[PDB]
Amino acid sequence: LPHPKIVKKHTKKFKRHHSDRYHRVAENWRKQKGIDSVVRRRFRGNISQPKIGYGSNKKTKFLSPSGHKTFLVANVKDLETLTMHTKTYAAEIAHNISAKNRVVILARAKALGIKVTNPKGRLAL
Amino acid sequence: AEQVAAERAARKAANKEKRAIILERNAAYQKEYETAERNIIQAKRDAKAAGSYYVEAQHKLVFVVRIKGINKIPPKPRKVLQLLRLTRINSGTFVKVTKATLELLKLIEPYVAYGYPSYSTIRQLVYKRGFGKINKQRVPLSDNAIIEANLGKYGILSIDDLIHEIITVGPHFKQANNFLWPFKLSNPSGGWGVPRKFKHFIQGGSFGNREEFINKLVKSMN
Amino acid sequence: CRQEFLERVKANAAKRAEAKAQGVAVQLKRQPAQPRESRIVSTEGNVPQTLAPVP
Amino acid sequence: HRTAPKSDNVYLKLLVKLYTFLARRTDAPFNKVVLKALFLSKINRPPVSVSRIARALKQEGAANKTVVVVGTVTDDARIFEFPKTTVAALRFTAGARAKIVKAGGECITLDQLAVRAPKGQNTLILRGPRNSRE
Amino acid sequence: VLKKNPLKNKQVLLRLNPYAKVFAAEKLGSKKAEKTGTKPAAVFTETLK
RNA sequence: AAGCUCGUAUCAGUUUUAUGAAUGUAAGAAUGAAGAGCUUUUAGUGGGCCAUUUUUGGUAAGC
RNA sequence: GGAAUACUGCCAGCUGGGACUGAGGACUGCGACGUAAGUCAAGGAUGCUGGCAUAAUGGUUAUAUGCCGCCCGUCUUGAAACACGGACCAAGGAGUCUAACGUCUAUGCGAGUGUUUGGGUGUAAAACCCAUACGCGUAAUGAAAGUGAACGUAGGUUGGGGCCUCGCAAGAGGUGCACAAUCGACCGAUCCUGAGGAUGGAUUUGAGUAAGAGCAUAGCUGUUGGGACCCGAAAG
RNA sequence: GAAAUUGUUGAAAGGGAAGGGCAUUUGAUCAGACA
Repeated sequence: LPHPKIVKKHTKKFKRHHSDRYHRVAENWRKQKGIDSVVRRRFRGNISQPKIGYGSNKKTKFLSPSGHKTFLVANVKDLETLTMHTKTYAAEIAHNISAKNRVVILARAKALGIKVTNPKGRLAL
Repeated sequence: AEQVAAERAARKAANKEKRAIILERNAAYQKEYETAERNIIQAKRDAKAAGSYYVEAQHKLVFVVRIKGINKIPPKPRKVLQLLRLTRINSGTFVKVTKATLELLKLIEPYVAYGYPSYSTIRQLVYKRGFGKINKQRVPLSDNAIIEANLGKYGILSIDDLIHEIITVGPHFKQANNFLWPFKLSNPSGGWGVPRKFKHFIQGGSFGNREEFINKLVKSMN
Repeated sequence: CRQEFLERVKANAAKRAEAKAQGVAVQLKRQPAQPRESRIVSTEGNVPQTLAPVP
Repeated sequence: HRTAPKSDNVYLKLLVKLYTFLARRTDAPFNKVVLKALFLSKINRPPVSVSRIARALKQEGAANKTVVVVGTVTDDARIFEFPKTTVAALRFTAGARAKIVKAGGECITLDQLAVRAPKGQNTLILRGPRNSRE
Repeated sequence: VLKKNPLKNKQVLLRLNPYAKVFAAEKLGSKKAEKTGTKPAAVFTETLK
């Protein structure tokens, strides 16, 4: 489906301050609550923070590079929901679905023309 | 259904009629400006021929451009700049010259560069940086119907009628000027000329009255 | 303090009666001091005499 | 000023939905006051007794008017004779419903009123005593 | 949807101000004027020097 | 934050004119603004350091 | 004497080069040209053409290079600074529950309201029914004894969302809800009038009557008491 | 059968600090579209 070119604004990950220094501090983002932090007062040369200016374009939000919204699917009955919306959404076979059932979902999605984002998942020969 | 082309054609006839009225008004304004400046020239020549001196009619219109930032300003002038709608730096407005307005200018001299505008500058300001306050909502001009819809109450019906009310400071100057959203000018194209901006224009700076060189200044800012 | 207001309202009462008793362009509002109009000033007797810091 | 009511009642949401349509379209100052009154709280809409409606019909040149209450209509024991009119409200207390029907008149909803008076014609809006309570 | 400036883009210049056609036709900015012979008097010349 | 009014002519760290012994009033002066008033109640807050301009005292000089 | 030109200012004068940008998505509008049909640079980019079709985009990543970049937390104060905590990792680890009273909101019923002390019943700590009372409210005032809220269409005047009649509209008038101010009628205790305490006279009191508004449950939450945000004290 | 912490193997860097941000080269590695 016709979509605009995707502009991300911030490709990088917003890592927590001193997450790379200490091992006990996770890389998962937290705001520096302290009043004397040079990160909170956004000094020159300090890490960039998540703020609403970095918001992605609404017409190209949640879209994979192919211009498709990813949609998790467990089985045939849930895949059959995207019959009408083939160029908007693309199927994502859930991680816990067995190798026996993935071949069922892939064949059925080929028949209805619904795109699967992850083939080759549990498809060893 | 009917009305598909009938009301359309009648509307087009009304458009043509309204346009023709604007045309003859513009021709009348053009001839007015031309004969006015010719009268100033000829009266000057006649004064020299008589061995006399002709003073010009004192200017009744200034354009004021903010020169300084928002900070380290005393409140006495800081209130004045809000009253002349000079909210940010390089924002410009037209001011009618009275005794009441001239002292307002004297309070804010270190913070603005003002002078007397020509027709050419006002024409270029309104054509390029022309924006209207329609209930709020800084509307771009682009169409004469947009001017007439708001200011048809005060006669004005096109873009040049509005310019006419600005330069020939008229009975409805307040409404045309306040209708015009304060002009948002870029920094001057050729630079400011001076090394230090915050000296008086007479002593190698930018601020204060420059009287005629505001035309050179604002046309580069535009 | 408001010594001028009552007097100018009395003047407004005089100029409203004058408004009704004439084909009128009213103008009861005070207009601030205007820019000076153009005039041809003649130098026939009154010659433009020079000066300088001589001193 | 309020966008969506604090109420979780789906039927009150439907009446709000109905009067948002009528208040923006019909440009009559009836619907704007009615739709304003539905956004109010419980303490801000005190109940209108059947006694106050009785007063509003004793009112001069206000006999055959359709009375509108946007709160709830409550029963009263102090009155003995009640006129024959149509009362529109959200809820009627079982006693007041009985009293209005026994007198001969009708007790209608607010959407029923919206069909009968879309521009809010021949109507009268009563609100209950506020600063009387603390 | 977008602000077309007059001065450049002559089409929107003609959208506003229908006189622009006539102004351009007669030239009306490069308009010549008739000359007179009103010579300055002796007083003005002597006081200039 | 909540309710009730008017969304206005309710006004403004501003100028003018007039009234007065850099401050005082009024305006059917200017310019600017659509965030106005009235109840009800609910957090936090109750230090100062530096500099400029007036002004009174000071002295080797600072002050 | 007759010219040129500089400087200054205007042209809705013409003609090149360079950069960044292309947002929107059937049609509406304003225009221009055209004898008209039609066209257009006029309500935001289309037309043509080529290489690749994978590591060539790009990403992640280790490093190199140019430029930037104090060590966090706490606690002080007007500041900075000291000072105090911090060898590293995992897991644990601090505004919780309840009682009482209160605001706001939601919900049920409404001059009433609350089943769950109990009883009946039950597919059994669930759910579903309920007699008698009780609680708070529907009446207050006074120290108590005691007395106890309509002269009027529940009152006059001043405003007042709405609605109604006229208005081709603006506007005028009638009606006036809630509510706000002021002058009154009744209840209560408070003195003259002398009918013993009568008819009438004037205020003071009240979180009064003046045609009720509350009761109950739930949620956010506040105050106070509990170990009461978590760890620590010179002990009797 | 995590991390701290250590060994081996492979890559890389290292003239009185290191880790961090913007941008790119280089080396490593990876995603679709061509169903």
